[PDB]
Parts: sequence; structure tokens; C-alpha cells
Amino acid sequence: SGFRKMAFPSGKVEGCMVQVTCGTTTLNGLWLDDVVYCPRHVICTSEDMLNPNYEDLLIRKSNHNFLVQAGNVQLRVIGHSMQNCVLKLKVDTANPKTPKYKFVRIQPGQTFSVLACYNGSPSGVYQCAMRPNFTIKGSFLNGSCGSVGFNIDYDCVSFCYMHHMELPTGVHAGTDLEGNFYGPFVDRQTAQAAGTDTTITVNVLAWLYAAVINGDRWFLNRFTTTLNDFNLVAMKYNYEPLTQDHVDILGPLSAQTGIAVLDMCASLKELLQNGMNGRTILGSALLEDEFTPFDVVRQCSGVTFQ
Amino acid sequence: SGFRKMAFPSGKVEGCMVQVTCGTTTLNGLWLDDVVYCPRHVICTSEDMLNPNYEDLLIRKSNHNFLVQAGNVQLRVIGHSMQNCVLKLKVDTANPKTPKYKFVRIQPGQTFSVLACYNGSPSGVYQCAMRPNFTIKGSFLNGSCGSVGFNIDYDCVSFCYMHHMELPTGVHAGTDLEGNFYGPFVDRQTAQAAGTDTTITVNVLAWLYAAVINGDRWFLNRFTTTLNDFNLVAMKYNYEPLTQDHVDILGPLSAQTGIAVLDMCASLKELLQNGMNGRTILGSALLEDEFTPFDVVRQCSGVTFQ
Ligand SMILES: O=C(Cc1cccc(Cl)c1)Nc1cncc2ccccc12
Ligand SMILES: O=C(Cc1cccc(Cl)c1)Nc1cncc2ccccc12
Repeated sequence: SGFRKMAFPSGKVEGCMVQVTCGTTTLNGLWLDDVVYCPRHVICTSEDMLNPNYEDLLIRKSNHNFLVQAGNVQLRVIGHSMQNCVLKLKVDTANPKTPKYKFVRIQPGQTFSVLACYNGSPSGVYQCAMRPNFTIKGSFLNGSCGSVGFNIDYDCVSFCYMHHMELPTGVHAGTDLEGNFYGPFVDRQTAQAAGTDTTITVNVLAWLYAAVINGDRWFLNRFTTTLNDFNLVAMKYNYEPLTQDHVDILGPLSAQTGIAVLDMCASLKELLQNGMNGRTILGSALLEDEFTPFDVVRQCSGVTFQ
Repeated sequence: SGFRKMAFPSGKVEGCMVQVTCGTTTLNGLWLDDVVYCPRHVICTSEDMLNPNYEDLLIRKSNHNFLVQAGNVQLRVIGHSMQNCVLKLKVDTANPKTPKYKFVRIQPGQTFSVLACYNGSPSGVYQCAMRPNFTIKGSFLNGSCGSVGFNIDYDCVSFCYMHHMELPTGVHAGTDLEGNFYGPFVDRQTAQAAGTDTTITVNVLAWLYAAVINGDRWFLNRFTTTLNDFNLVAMKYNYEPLTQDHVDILGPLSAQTGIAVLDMCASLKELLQNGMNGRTILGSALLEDEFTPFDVVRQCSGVTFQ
């Protein structure tokens, strides 16, 4: 029993991290096969970041301007191109530790593990969720740019996030591995606004099911509710509206606990209106939305990977 | 900026996990050099666990009774011995992926990463703390026995914990890598009581310093206090007493924030007496004690490892 914010094992990703240097700037890159992926603003100086013309800047760079180190093994850049907001440095040596991998663009509310890196070397691993406003609430210092987010599906590493910037508000923004930002952000040092952040309701419900699995049942209500009446309460409290697809996803958790999804929603409705009154659920005094229904099934059933 | 419950990268440990089978029982083992370490109750059946005589049980087992698999590579057991509560299975093949490692016995209040495993295969990684009553509040299912806790000190993996059992109360107990239990527990299926659990005060203070580093300063008091007057308040609320060694450890955090340790204690005193009044600190509505002063310095300065 028990429940923890659990990350994926990072071994397969550690052997793909390299440091990329272009002039004075050094950040992390992802070395898969004979291509190194990294944020394109590595070609910028501190002055260029206020209003960078990436095409013009990249023209003044040639293959020998980029320095890729994989520990004490230096790679030679043989070609370079710009795909959206990432640079693709084609190198001579293919990574011998390349795992079976895939590039994926996740949807808001999904979770993934982050391997925070500095100078190409891993520092730590943690789990987080893509917020509905396409930011993440991470833990990043200067030089962490190019650190990647990922999931593991059996033997396959699914890369879904590359870190690019910290907003003036202290939250974090990045791209998929094809260089398309999550959200409306641009890789430029200017004031940028993230939308209103909401709570991922389907995740909160999954977490309440995890609490029931672990013996925390005090919030279980003697009432029920309707999908429309719940959504009317949820939207007052800045919660994501619940759809039928969400009910379908929670089905397995309903069957294991014998508690119908709508009855769980009624318990959530009371928690929203009356608070938690100094009590706790699974050790927390707040409603938690960083666990997807699949995360809960994974942890409470013991799924492993290669 | 930002702050997350961050685990160590697990790659060095993943290549050491193997599955150990003795008769019907299968659990995880740790393969370092030509020795496999695992909980000794792998030699028990479900009936033996109520009152096991481990010496008599081990006598009825020979080297060929143990089946060690490292993926699809079967190891041959050439010798076996019992060191306290762990079994040491000497095998023919030395682990080629053996990292520079060390066996350490941590003290209560220290933190470490857990690589939860099933059938010798990693499932996930999370960070936790050794409680003052020598339990851990983990996330473990049946068959996770033999999963290890560890820290990384540059290139050296420091193994400090091997998981053995879940108590009837739902918390977890285990040994160091020499087989000595943390706490007063025995590897037997009987009702066992853990002591009163207290809060690790030096950790709570480190976390408040992390909050100040990250812009959360509302709890900062216009008062001060004495070490004795604080300890008198802390012991009422089941907090560990603060000593001068704790003040010395927090010194670097004091210098970076310009807030003296005793002034921070005064802020903590008010939080204990008046609660948090629906507010939050670093995203939490409770005082957090699973971050050591070194954890905070590591995360807020960006320490990396090989
Ligand atoms: O924000 C940047 C650089 C940048 C600036 C503007 C635009 C773009 Cl694209 C990138 N780096 C950082 C990323 N994470 C965390 C950081 C913490 C402290 C300082 C910088 C941090
Ligand atoms: O508790 C045991 C076996 C055991 C029993 C008595 C004494 C000893 Cl030494 C070991 N296994 C488990 C360890 N962690 C988590 C578990 C979750 C569910 C079931 C068993 C779990």
C-alpha cells in the first residue's frame, strides 16, 4: 500500500544527454542515433534574446561552430538545420545507447517525468503534469535548457517535452521534440502571459479513487449527482468540465472500488463547497491533480518496464 | 526557480537489479560484483512466515535451490550465507555494470531515493525520508521486497535501504545492506508496533528557507525567539528538538537569504500556534519535513552527478 508522486526510471534517458556549446552558450542536448536535438536559442548571446532573428543568426554559424560533448567523447557536427524552435545537429557518431524511442505531443492534463540536467549531466528526476494553460510547474535553474520530459511504454521511451525558458512569473515553457511550443509562447525575452490555470478534474477523481484503495474513505458521500449539476459546481471553482470520455476512462477504478463515477463526483462536489476542514487525504491538505487515471492504475497494480 | 520532490537519477541502480527465486518465492536482489543480496525470507513459504526458524530453513537449501535471473541471463549460485536478515548469494559472473558503490547506514531524518522493483525490473523512482521511528512511508506492493534505497555522491552510489515488509499499519520497514533492521522490527509475520512518529524540525526549517529562495515570504515574522523557548513549543506539537548541530547545518541557507536561523524559528513558532489559515507555502497546505538542508542546497544550486 501507500501512494507517492512516482517518476519513471531514468536510465534509458541518462545515456542520451549531451552538452551543446555554440560560442559562449552551453546547454543540454538529446542525442538519438546520429542527430542531436537542442533549443535553437543556443546560438544567441544575452543581447540577442530581446529580439532574435533566428534565421539571420543561424546563417552566421557553420558546422564547426557547434561543440557537442558526450562526457569525454567529442562529437563532430557534419550538418545542421532548424526545425521550428529546435536545432538538429547531425553528427558523425550514432549513439550506441539509443533506446527504442518515439516523439509524442501530449495533451494538457497528461503527466510525464523530467530529467533535469546541467552541462549534459543528470541532476534529478521528478514527475509533473502539463497544465491546462500549457505551462509546467517545474524545478529549473539557468542552464537546464534542453532537459527533456518523457514517459516509458514497456521498452519504448516516449519523449514529449524539451525545456526552453522560465517565464517572468516563475513557471516553465517548452516544446515538443519537433520544436513546436506547447502554448502561445515564443523563444524571446519578452513579457508573455499564460492563460488562466484550471484544475484537471479527471485527475482529482483518479486520486480520490487511489485514496479509497489505500483506506481513506471519510469523504465518501451518501448522496449522488448528475454530470450537469457537477459541471455547474466545478466551473465555479475553476475546475475542468467533466465529459463522458472522462467517465469512460475512470471505469476500471470504479470496478475495483465498487464506487460509481457519479457517486465519486458527488463526494468531490461536497469537498469543493465545504473544504476539507483541516483533514487530509493521502497525506495532503489539498486536492491533487497531477495523477492521471493511468498513473493510479500503474502504481496500484505494479506495472514494470524493460 | 521552483521546487519539486526530486529523486536521484536511477540509471546506475537499474543495472544492478535481479530477480531471485527460491522454490515458490520470487523477489528482487541487488547484484554487485559477484554477490547477490536479497531479503532472507525468500527461503520461506507463506506458512513459515508466522514463526520462521531461519537457520533450520536455510539448512534444507543448497546452492542449486536458488534461481537468479538478470533479464535473460541466468546466474549460477556457487555459495550462500546469511548475514543478519539478508542472504548473500555468491554467483559465478561478476556484474559488468557494477557502479562505484558503498554501503551506508543512514540516520533518521535523512532522505534517499527508492527504486521500486517487481520481478527484478524497475517500476518507478521516488524520494522519501527515514522517519524518526525508523519506518518509511513508501509505495510498495507484494513482490517489491528487495527494492533498494540509495543516494548518489558524485560517481558513488550509496546504498542505504533494502525493503523487507509492510506493517499491518500500512507503513514500511527494512534493513541496511548488512541486514540490520532499521528500528525494532523482526522479519516475522506478527503484530509489531512502531514508536510515536515526530516531525523532523531541521528539515521543516530547510524547506522554509527554500520557500524564501522561491519568493514565498509571507510567514516571515517581525519577532525572534530563543532555542529553549522554541524547543518548548516544538515538543508540544510533536516536533524533534533543535540542537546546535542543526543550527550549524542551516548556516549556508542563512547566509544566502540573510535570515538568521533563530528568526526563522520564530516564524515557525507562529505557524505552529496559529496554523496556516488556509494559505500555502511552496504549493503545500502543510509543513513539509522530507527535504534535508543538503537537498535544498542541491536543488537550488544545481548539483549534478556522473
Ligand atoms: O529562461 C531561460 C533563458 C531564456 C530567456 C528568454 C527566452 C528563452 Cl527561449 C530562454 N533560462 C532558464 C530556464 N529555466 C530556468 C531558469 C532559471 C533561472 C534563469 C534562467 C532559466
Ligand atoms: O510484507 C510483505 C511480506 C512479509 C510479511 C511478513 C514479514 C516479512 Cl519479513 C515480509 N510484503 C510486502 C512488502 N511491501 C508491500 C506489500 C504490500 C502488500 C502485500 C505485501 C507487501
